[PDB]
Amino acid sequence: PGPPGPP
Amino acid sequence: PPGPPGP
Amino acid sequence: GPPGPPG
Repeated sequence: PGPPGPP
Repeated sequence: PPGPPGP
Repeated sequence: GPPGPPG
């Protein structure tokens, strides 16, 4: 999986 | 796959 | 994978 999105 | 929704 | 969506 990719990284989380930003806030 | 895409990363998760951000904070 | 790509970054997730913005939170």
